[PDB]
Amino acid sequence: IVDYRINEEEFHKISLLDCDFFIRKPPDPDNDVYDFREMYVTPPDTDIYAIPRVLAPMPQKYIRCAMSDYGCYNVTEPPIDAPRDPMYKSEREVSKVFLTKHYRNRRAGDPEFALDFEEIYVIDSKTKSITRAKVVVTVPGGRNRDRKNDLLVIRDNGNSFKIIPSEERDDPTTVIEKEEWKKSRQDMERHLRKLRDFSVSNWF
Amino acid sequence: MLIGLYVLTSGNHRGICVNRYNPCNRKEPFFSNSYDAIGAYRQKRINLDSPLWLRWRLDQRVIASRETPIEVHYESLGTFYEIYGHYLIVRSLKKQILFIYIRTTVGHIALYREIEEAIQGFSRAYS
Amino acid sequence: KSDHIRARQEVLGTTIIGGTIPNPEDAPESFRLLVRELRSLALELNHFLVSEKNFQINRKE
Amino acid sequence: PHDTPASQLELADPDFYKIGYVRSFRAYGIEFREGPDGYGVFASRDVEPLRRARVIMEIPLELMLTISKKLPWMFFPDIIPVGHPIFDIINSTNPETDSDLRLACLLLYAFDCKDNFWQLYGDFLPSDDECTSFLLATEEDLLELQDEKLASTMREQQQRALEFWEKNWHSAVPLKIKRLARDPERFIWAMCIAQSRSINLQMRIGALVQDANLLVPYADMMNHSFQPNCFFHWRFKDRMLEVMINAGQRIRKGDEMTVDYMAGQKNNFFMQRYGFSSPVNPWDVIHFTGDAKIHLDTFLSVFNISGLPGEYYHNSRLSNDGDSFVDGAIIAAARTLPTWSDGDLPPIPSLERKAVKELQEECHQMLAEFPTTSDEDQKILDSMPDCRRTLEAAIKYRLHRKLLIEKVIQALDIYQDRILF
Amino acid sequence: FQETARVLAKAALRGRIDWLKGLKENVVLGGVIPVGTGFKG
Amino acid sequence: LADDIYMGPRCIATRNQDIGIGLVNRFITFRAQPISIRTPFTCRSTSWICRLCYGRSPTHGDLVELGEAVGIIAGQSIGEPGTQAEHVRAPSNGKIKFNEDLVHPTRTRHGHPAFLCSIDLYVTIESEDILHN
Amino acid sequence: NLVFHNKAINGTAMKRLISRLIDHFGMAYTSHILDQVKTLGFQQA
Amino acid sequence: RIPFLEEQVRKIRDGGKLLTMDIHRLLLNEDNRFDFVNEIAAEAKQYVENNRDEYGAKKAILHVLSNRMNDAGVYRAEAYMESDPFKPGPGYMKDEL
RNA sequence: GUAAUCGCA
DNA sequence: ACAACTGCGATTAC
DNA sequence: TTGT
Repeated sequence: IVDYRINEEEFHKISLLDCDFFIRKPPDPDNDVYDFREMYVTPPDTDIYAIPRVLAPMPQKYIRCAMSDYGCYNVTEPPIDAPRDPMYKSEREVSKVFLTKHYRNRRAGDPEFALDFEEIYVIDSKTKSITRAKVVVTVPGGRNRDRKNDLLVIRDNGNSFKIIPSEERDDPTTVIEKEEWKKSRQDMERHLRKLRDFSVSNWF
Repeated sequence: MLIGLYVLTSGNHRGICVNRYNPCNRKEPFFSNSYDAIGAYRQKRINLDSPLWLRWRLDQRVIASRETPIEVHYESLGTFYEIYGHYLIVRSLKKQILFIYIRTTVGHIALYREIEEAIQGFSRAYS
Repeated sequence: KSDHIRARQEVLGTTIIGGTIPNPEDAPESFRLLVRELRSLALELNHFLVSEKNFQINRKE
Repeated sequence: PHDTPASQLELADPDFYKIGYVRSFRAYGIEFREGPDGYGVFASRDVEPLRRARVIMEIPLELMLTISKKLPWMFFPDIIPVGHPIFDIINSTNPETDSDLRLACLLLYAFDCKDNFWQLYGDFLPSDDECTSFLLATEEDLLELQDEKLASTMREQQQRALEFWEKNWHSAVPLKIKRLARDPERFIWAMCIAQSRSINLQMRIGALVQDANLLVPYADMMNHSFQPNCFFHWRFKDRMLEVMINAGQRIRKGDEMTVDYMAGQKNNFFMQRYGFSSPVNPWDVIHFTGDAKIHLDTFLSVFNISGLPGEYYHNSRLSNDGDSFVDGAIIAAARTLPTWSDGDLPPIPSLERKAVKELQEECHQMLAEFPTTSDEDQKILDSMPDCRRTLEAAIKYRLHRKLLIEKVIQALDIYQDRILF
Repeated sequence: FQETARVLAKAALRGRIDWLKGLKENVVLGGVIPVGTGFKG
Repeated sequence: LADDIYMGPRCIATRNQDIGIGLVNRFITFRAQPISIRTPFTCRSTSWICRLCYGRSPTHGDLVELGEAVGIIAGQSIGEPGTQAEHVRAPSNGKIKFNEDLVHPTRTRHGHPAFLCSIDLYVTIESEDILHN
Repeated sequence: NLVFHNKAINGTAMKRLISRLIDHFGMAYTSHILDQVKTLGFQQA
Repeated sequence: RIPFLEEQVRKIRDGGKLLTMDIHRLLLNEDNRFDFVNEIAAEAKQYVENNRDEYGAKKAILHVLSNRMNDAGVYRAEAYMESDPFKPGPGYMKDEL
């Protein structure tokens, strides 16, 4: 606990499921400049500030980043105790926030604008920690690869980051069918294992 | 009627039943309106259990599990595609929900449309 | 519809003419039978309704 | 194009109706038209005299802010979560005298509370400049009021508001409270909205029947009248507030739907709570210390007033048109004028003439007491087309009181004339 | 309902008076039952 | 309800209020202490009851209106419905390996010999590819 | 405002949905909703 | 506005569900339904006593309900009575399955 | 009008 | 001493 | 009969 109440007007307020993250914002025309020198984490809608867990080397200079949100929608069924009581309740339930630095700190309105997928900072509400993501560049070109053709694939609950070309992508139907087929194969093998003839058998 | 409703809302073959080989080595129909999908089903273009994509107008009323996106595609220009289990939510750099597409069958949309149209016809006939 | 002879007789006339059917106030033939039976068994039974206005007892036969 | 009170104004924004509509608010037969004074409700259909009331508005409970009157503070539109210090602020108030403070705090929290109808409805609420309440008034307006009692009461209410803001909204208060009313002007405006648009009705939800103070949207856009066309009824089954036209009354297209606030109060209470004044108020009281007494029966006869002292109306059926001098002003006069009734003794013309001349002298004295005249007030009013709403309300109150005194004089003169027939 | 003759003889010897505040009492008498529409309020 | 429920200064529900599923959920969430409710037991008469003592009507979902006969209804609602050693199995084919010194010999009720177990033991089903415990 | 269901509907789910519809829209709308549901069910069966 | 809701509203109006909707609307404004039933019965009795020959194919109770609905701002046919314009001829009656 | 006997759901 | 499902329909026998 |  810092024990002093900061002025949240000069900070970036990022809301999470169980936490609120504050990052100092330098004066800028477009609110996309972040200062990672001063940062605080608070309980949900609480004015008791604290120091977050810095688990990775944080940038010590002003950088222009793009915020994103990661989570799952919780569509519940609230009890109906009134005539016009709502039939459903939908919540975004953000879990991880991704900060993607702009290439060369360029503005969004510039003629050449690209996102630097090599410097990703994630924020976790469960662990109350901010760390730097580990990406696996696989696009040919090394460090001279053009940033106008890049695709960042995020899987495994925000733990796997890969940079692949834009043309080499899979449609949503493909990945959905892949995961469904994998789960179905695993469950079918689990079900058929208990049969006394599973040993002398063949999956066709 | 219970049997009919169960056949409507049962679902589709999802895993090994729908495909013989893993799609790793390698759904299709896209309908803007529910009326188009129902007309295609009446014209026998798509089967009852055949999967399809239906565009929704920013409602997010589909009940589903609390599961993170299985895969997220983020391009340089700022638009990131979030692929979920049963729906696709395209967004832009401004954190604006551009498009939402639900992955379902003609049975669920038929049940939803018939209930909604019953309510709306009651409300209209009242006046 | 079951037992009230007078009311039933009047029901056909009121339906053919079209007038409203009044509510019967007399006891049905089943109750009257009971009274007769019980009084054959030397037991009395009287309705004896009392008016709340003037506190008078009126027997219904 | 027939000239109607609705035609002179302009139609309101479509959005104003729409936000309510998507939330189940329903309006039948009425139109919302905006104007220089503010929003108002007008008819759009010809309604013949009906056997029973007709519902023009159906307002759900989920769009309203309601606080119970008695000590257990029950928020049936429960937007305040448990443990929030806004409830600690609300509860730390006297139950009987101060009720606008709790409504103001609830309105501020509703403005803060997300996915709330009041967040969108506040844009259509009158701003600090558009508001006509005397809480948002300068000392110049209170001095122009020319009434020491009313100015003192309004200054005391403003002081109470400032003291409450300074006590509850201190520096050590949490940020969730501080963001509600960062400046005291916001809290004063919230109190103004609460006082000027409060409804006191008895409501039944489930099995509990209680009386409460509610802030109901789309029902505060109806103007005030002493001969109302509608009233606020409550429906417990659908849990909605319904505005119903009075039965047996004929409403034509273009008429303005009106409801009555504080039936039986003087212009002082109206000017205090809603910042409004009416020249035809039938409940105005003029303190006359003259020993003279007019005859009440002959007065009501010559002015064709019929009914008990608790219900006075002009019998226009006996009136046969003609006399339109009769209105709420003469009714309030007959109520306030000193009167004598002794069985069936007939009045004496000489005694009544002496009485009316003494009353006219006292009225001329009271009129000379104010350092202004009706013509000067009217000229000052027309000289300033655009000005502070509070100053306009003050000069209108002065003009209304002066016109009431003048009409009392004229009514006494007409009585003196017509008594000798 | 079970022992008609016994309760009848007992009420006859006592001289009991029954006020028709029940349903079957008005049913036997053939009158309006004080339930629902028969309840005057 | 017959008494107010208080969680600190705030009152969750006052007297003469009809409990609902939302109120019950709030009570079980806030871990409410014994709650005073109205019931046909606490009524002041045996020939008749009142709306508050009975509560919500089963038909529509509001207070019972005056003139309703709840006695007959209860009788019918009670009469009409009046008409109406786990065995562990081998997960796969294989050999069983366990320490016999911990188990005590005994005779089963089926006349078969067996090992009595009284302490947590781990047995391994040794199969072609996997081990099960 | 109604939810969209992507799961199998059974007797208990139908009873829950009918109870919720009776609570929200009332019995009047629920009657027509149930008639339309019966028609669609018979058609699909 | 849904595009393909003409026949549904037509069938709702023709069948008589309007009567059920009006009954629900009139019961949503009454504490005790039994007193409402008694009031409707008394009003229908007065209507019958006023004009006997008027009724016989038109129901007085439906007439009372239609008058109460029309006095509330909702247009309803008198006694909810409608005739089939597509009738073939006299003596021909529709068969409602 | 009462019994006996069977059936019905 | 007392009571032990609700009604309906058919026949023959008095 | 079965139990009251």
